[PDB]
Amino acid sequence: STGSATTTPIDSLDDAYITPVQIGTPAQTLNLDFDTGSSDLWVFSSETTASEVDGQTIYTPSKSTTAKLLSGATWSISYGDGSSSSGDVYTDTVSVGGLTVTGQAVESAKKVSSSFTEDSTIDGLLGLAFSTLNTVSPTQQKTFFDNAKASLDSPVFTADLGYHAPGTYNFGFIDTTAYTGSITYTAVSTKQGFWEWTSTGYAVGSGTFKSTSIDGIADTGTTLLYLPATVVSAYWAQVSGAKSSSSVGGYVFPCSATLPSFTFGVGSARIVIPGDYIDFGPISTGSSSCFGGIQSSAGIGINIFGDVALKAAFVVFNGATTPTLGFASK
Repeated sequence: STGSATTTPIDSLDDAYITPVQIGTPAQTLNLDFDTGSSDLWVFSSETTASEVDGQTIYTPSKSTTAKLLSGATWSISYGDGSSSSGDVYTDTVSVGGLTVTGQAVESAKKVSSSFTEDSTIDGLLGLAFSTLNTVSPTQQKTFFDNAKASLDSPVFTADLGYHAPGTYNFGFIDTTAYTGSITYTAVSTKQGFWEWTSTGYAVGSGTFKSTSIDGIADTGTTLLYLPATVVSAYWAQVSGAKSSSSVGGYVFPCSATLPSFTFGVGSARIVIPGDYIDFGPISTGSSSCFGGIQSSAGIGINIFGDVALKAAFVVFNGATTPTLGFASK
């Protein structure tokens, strides 16, 4: 089997991407944030504290003939941006782009933090990191990908995120029309539960490539590119007037700037992030200070190849017995 679903930016900045997902019988379609940095499939629901729902579409298990309470199971998750959610668990039929999993754990939110409430466009998350990170207790649950894997034509999914445009998540096949040149594969460590890999270096604009190992995660659920302070300083030093602002919470730059590109290494291959991808616009409405899309990972404890990086590539998440990551230009 295979699946193919379009993913769409939630706003004009590509802050996140939503993908329609069918849950239950008859289908209830919710727009979920596919997150390769976490491993819970959770949804706004008929159980979510009413004051914490503001425009989201909810899953109502009582209206699904295939829903079953997973008795005694609870979940609770905290994300890198400090947001969180928690609740109980149903199993139900879940389909993505024509690919169906029966018995998928669907984590129903009883509580969500303010950032989730405030984002009316995101009805929940669909985790695509390794199932060892799943938070369901006392019986840990598998991700949608883990459950689908045996049925897939090939044990893979691909992320093809757009810049200010829709893109695609595919399951079970590699669309050879969706990228240019060849795919370069690189080793993954699953020790922390992430799609963790080592970039071979970077360049700023038309500058020379610096060969240096940068361990980080491929995380579709993080907006920006978070890299070591040395790398990030070297980038912003090439933008007149750019500075790190503690009051704003990172590097800012004059909105009048033309940003240089940023290149990262994948083995001997190179992925180029155009300068425009690094512009996250005014820090507040009407400001002439703009927020940068490359930020320091110092004090996160991990480097994160978030959407800024990933949307510059066609990315293969290879879930074979020895997992690997593939990157191609597009």
